[PDB]
Amino acid sequence: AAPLLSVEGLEVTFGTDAPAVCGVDLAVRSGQTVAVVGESGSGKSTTAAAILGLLPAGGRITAGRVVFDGRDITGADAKRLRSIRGREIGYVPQDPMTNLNPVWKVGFQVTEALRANTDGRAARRRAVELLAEAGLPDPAKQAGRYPHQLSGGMCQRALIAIGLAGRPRLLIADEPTSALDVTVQRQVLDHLQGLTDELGTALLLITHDLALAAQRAEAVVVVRRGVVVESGAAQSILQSPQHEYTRRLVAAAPSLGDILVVSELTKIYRESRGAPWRRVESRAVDGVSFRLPRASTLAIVGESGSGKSTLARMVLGLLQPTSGTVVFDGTYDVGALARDQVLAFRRRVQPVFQNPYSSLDPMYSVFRAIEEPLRVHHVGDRRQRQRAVRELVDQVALPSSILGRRPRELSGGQRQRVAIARALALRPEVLVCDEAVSALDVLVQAQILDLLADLQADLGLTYLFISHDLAVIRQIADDVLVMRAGRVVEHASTEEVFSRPRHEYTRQLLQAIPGAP
Amino acid sequence: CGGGVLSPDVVLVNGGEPPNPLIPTGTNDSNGGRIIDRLFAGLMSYDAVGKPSLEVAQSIESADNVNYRITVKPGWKFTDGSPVTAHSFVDAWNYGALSTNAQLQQHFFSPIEGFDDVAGAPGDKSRTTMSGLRVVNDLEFTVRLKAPTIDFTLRLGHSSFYPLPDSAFRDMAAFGRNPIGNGPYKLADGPAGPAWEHNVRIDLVPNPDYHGNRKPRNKGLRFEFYANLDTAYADLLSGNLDVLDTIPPSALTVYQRDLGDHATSGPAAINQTLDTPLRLPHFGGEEGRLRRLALSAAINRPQICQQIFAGTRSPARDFTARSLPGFDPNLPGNEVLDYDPQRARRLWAQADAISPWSGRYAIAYNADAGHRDWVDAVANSIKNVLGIDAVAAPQPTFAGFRTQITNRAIDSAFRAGWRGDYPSMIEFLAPLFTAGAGSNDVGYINPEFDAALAAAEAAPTLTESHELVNDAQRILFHDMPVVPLWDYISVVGWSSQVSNVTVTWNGLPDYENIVKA
Amino acid sequence: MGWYVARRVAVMVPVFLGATLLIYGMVFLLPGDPVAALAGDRPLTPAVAAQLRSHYHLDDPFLVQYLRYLGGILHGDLGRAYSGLPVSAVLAHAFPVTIRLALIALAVEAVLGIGFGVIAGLRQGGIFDSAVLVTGLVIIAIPIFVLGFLAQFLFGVQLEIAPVTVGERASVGRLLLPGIVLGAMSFAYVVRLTRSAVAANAHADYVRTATAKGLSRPRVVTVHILRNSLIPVVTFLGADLGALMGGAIVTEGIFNIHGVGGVLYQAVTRQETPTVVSIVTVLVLIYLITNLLVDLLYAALDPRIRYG
Amino acid sequence: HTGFWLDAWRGLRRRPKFVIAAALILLILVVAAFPSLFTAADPTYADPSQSMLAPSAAHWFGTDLQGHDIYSRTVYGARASVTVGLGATLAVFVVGGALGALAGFYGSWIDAVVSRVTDVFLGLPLLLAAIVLMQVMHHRTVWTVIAILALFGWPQVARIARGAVLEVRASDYVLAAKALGLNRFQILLRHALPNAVGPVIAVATVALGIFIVTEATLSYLGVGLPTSVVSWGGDINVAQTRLRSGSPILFYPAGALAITVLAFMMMGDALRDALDPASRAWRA
Repeated sequence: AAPLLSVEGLEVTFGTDAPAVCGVDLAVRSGQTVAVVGESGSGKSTTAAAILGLLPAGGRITAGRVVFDGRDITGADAKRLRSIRGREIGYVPQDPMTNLNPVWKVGFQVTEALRANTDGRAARRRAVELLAEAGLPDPAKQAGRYPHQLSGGMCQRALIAIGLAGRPRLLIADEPTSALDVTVQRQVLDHLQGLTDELGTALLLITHDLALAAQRAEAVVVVRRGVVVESGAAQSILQSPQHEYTRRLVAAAPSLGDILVVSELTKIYRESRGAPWRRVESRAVDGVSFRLPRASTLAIVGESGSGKSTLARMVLGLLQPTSGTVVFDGTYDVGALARDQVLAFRRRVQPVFQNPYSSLDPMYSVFRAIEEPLRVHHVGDRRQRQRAVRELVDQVALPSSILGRRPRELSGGQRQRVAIARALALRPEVLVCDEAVSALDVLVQAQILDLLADLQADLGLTYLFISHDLAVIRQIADDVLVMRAGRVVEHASTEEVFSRPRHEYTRQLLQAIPGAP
Repeated sequence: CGGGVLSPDVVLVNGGEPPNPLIPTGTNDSNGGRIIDRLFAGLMSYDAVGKPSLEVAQSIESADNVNYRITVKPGWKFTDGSPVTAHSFVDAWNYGALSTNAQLQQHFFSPIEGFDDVAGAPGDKSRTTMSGLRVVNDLEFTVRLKAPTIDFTLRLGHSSFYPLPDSAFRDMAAFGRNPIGNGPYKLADGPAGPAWEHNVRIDLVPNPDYHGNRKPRNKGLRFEFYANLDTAYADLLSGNLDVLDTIPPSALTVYQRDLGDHATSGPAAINQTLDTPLRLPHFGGEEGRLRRLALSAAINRPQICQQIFAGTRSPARDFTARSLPGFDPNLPGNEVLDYDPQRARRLWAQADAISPWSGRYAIAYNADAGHRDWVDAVANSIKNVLGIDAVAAPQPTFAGFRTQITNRAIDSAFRAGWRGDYPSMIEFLAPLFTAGAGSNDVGYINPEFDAALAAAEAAPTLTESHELVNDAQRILFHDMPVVPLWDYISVVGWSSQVSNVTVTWNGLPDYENIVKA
Repeated sequence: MGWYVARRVAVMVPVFLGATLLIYGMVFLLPGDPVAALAGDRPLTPAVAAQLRSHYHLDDPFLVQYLRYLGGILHGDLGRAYSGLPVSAVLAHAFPVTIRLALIALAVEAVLGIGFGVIAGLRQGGIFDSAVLVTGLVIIAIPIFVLGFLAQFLFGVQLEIAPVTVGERASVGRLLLPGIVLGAMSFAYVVRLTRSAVAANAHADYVRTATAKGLSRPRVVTVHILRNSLIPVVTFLGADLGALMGGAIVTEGIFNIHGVGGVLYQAVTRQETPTVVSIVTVLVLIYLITNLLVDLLYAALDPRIRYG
Repeated sequence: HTGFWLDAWRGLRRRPKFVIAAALILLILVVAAFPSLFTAADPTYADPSQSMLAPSAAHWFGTDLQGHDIYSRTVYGARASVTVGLGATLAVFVVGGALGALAGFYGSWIDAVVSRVTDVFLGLPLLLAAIVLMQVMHHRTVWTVIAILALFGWPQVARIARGAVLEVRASDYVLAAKALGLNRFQILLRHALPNAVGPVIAVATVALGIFIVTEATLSYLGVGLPTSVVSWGGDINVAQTRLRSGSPILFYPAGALAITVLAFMMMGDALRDALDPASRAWRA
């Protein structure tokens, strides 16, 4: 009775603007897992910092209460909160890179999280014991490394070990495995859900996708713009959602002749690591060769550190290879492109880059940013250009009044719409989506993905979709190409990769998506 | 810990550029005559107080004060190994006293009973040797003056009666570039430099062939040719000088403050007065004498000496100076000079019975070295106190101002200072107030005064002549030829290492015994 | 580290050579006859235009005399001063006092700047914060010699509580005020920089996740904020010692301190070039050595740039 | 919705520091341009009689030793100091910005050369180097002062400009611009000068006051401007002997010199806070 952490009524406000988190409600049952779900800007992480008292410069509670075992912890009062922080409530941050003090020898940052100790003898060895129970490959050797020498997925294990240091009764893991890549997120979560059955910790976790929080957690709490939209069991919400917003969040989640003929593309790197007479080579891409038909979609899939962005840049002319050829269309050999063929080939292949917040020239209106390829290539006199831009802005949603704005006052999806409409200006025969939709919210993600599919169907385009995961690719792509450490692993149709894989690296890449098994 | 401004080991007294060849009888300025008193040594010497004592001579006998017989010590020598003898003195005097050579100090040889022959006119100049100076043998000779002159035995230490070697009477034009003399010091002449830089410096090191009264107690001097004394004061403050010898006027109100008992002072033998050349109208006879006594009654001297000079002068109690041996400060009858507006106004009212006034009253003066302040002050305090209208009227050029009075007393009443040469009061009285003895620019004629001075000279002892001079000075108050303003006071500042400086009798330090440590 | 020093030192040799060659070019490469300019103010006679030709070797190509100049400077042969003494002796005898002055300047700079900057950074938006920022902005504007004249006047001439002339009596109590005058310019920069650094660093993410594990407030502050913030302060301290070398000159010239700044002020005002070029060469070498040491310290403090 | 150069013209207008700095700089520029408006007297006529007068109706700022009334001489000095500082700042801006931008955007065998030369020049502090180089100059006019200051002032501006352009070059618009043509120079101009000409402007408008201060303290020692041009720091050189006696004549030129430098520093600071707040953590 009277469970841990009844958060009824929180009303955080960020400095006299408007309640950034209106009335919420949740309660953790001291042994159960509760996951909060919602897009960005929904005030989930905020109400994960309002409980701990870690609100940034502005915020402050303005209503409601937060109990814990029966004692109100809304009293910031860092003399009573000092007996709850760490000793009965853990915490796990979101960003793995920038959450460890970068000058302090992570084996020493772990050893003060358990401050209750002998201060010099039980500390330095119990800390390595903790690092071992976390999961690092060899702890005693990596308890002596700064946090810039550890991998992305090792800093997160170190942060988990720091979290469950004083044996808390409630972990508040806040979107932990979101910067990590799949097949690492899955292992980290499988270990975090084992470190809880031994302890009994409660693990309220913040996330942003149902399909995950439906196979990990026990209760689900959906949030829209700082309002608790729906609440209840996991299965009952995934199979039968009642409120229309949850239905829209479910129906848009991932659950369900040749022009360009590469041959033996290789890219080596004459690396430098210290001693000048010692330079090692790091083969980034090698032995890649495929064929892409017309009016189809090929999709390259690989983890971080597989050499797919290098492949993209070497395909669209911005990088010199080391071997092989990338002959295009039969004549436009991209390896050694002649003088005139530069601008003969720049209007038949066009890229779409990774993140939209840093690819739009902050000092250009969204008209002088769309008409730029239309200016460089000497087309349209002066007003036929305005006609062309006004007709281009129409093929994406982009209301016809958006012209004249600035990239600093546009949305997250509107920037990617603008970049697509720019790349599509001068009739490109081929687009190259370089992880185009990967930094967007799930709804706008599905929206612009459907937009791309529609454009392909109505213009006869050809895509070279690059993506780091395999769940957002079943709908659009037609052929798949898996990569590992540079090499190609498997290359077949969608079904022959989504039904019956034939390599032990693709299988344990399929099962790693938030699917049922 | 420590510090320092590490300095050479000689002494760096400031000096100036002597504008003449370094010959005894050829210099008349205390700027290049301070460098020639260290190279030679005469028949007598003066200690700091100003008392004569035999240096080179051995017996100076005179039973009538007209005939002198001088016997010289044997064991002397010049810095070139040439023996000193009576020939050196006799030849030096016969050379310097000759009008053909056109020699500066010639006038000093007036009382030798042979001067009128060789300096009057070239009609009896077939002889170029005086008839007083005999020679008995190489170690004694005989002088014969004109009239009994008890003051002669005091001037034998003057810088003009010095002996010259044998290699100088034949190549005298070279004796102005490398002089040679038996004095305490001697020109360095090291291979490093010429030992006379010509507007940079002069070096001097002790002569190891000297046995006299002025034994050097330091390692040598280095006269640093300066100008614009404020620069030398800065040089002294920043540890680059050792004896300043004069505090610049812009710094004698704080010198004691930022020197701190590293600065002393003492009376000099230089006076100052102002006068009305008696050829100007309305100043002859009784009325003019009464006007001059009034003007003496109408200048407040302590106020000026305190306001302008800030204590580097001294109110004038008589017509001589203070440092003179045998000075009578509280002279019975010294009342005539005063600041008594009662007497001043009543005397003006008594004296205008011959004429009320003529017109303007100008004060003409050289205006390059600096006199504006005290001249304006005396003009103001002389005006509007007795009902007159005096003002200044400068002449910017030294030669111009000197020629304006060597124009034989035209107009524009002017100032006059008379620096003494050797310490006797008669040297201050006679060369100024005598029937026709040169500098008598006030037209004052008195046979009574001349007879009084004659009787003072024809005295058996020196104290009797002191008293006779006091009475002959009392006789001067009844006429007041010039009006005397104030005697000098000199200031000397040393730095931190020289230790035994004193101001001798003419303002200059005692360079021979400034021990540096 | 071991493969970072061998690279921070290799990037130092050409700097040394280029600086020395530039100084020795700006002289001897320009006015036709250089012996005219090396004469200062004293008159030139064939006996002075030959004492320095034998010491500078102005008869042969530029390479050999530049090499000989460097070798002479290194063997301890800096020339001959005005008063006939070797410049090396004067420098060796006058360095103690200028060190005793620079220590006071750097002490006030470091201690006061760091203290006030931390106190103003750990509470932003406050009246104290705004006051200290505006006061630093004002203090920066006043030149060194103007501030020296103002302090001299106000504290020594009007009410005598300080010495107007520190002449060879240079106890710390008498050297305190010139040190403050010398170091205010740098104290302002330091307090501003460390204020901004601490204010921008007290909001990082590691600070939040460190206070989220029960660490006390003084411990969080000291470790996690006053390490990452205080590194750039020591870098700037090195650079500003470099810039203070030449600010010491005027404050030893107007106070009559018998330091190396006093020696250089004399030689500069009284137009004595041969004893200026040598002192400045020595100062440049000292500057470069201090910069190299500060770079090693910086590498020792921030393990990210110490990547080898 | 308005050119990043017009939107800030409205975010700065409402800042009191910027307003005060603008008013002061306007007045200083006017008094430097047209001195003959503010006075009628002559700044070099030396009446010898009235030598140390006091403030009065005829002479507002008294009179100095040789009779020059300090009010007149306190204006044409402003002219000289302002023209020196402004010329030097313009030259250093152009040259340093150009070299740093070329070094940052292009890279190989250009960054090496430029960085080596910049590290060579950064070893000689400004004051000491100018003092050494001003000893062998006989013709000493204003233009040679400008030259000596600009020759040694550029390294810092070059460093800042190179840093800014290098940070810009690591963005995706300067890659999407070469993904359609735009040879490496047109892209340089069009996309990297606008996005990086801010920090350069800030550091230049601070180096302006720095150069004014250096010129003043160089003319005070004697190796600065000649004595035929009337100037602060050279009207302070002669008025320091009558300071130790208790006469505040020195503070009339110094009080006006220590005010233009403030008018420039507190403007560079507002410009820095408006166009480059970010780097106030680690530079300054």
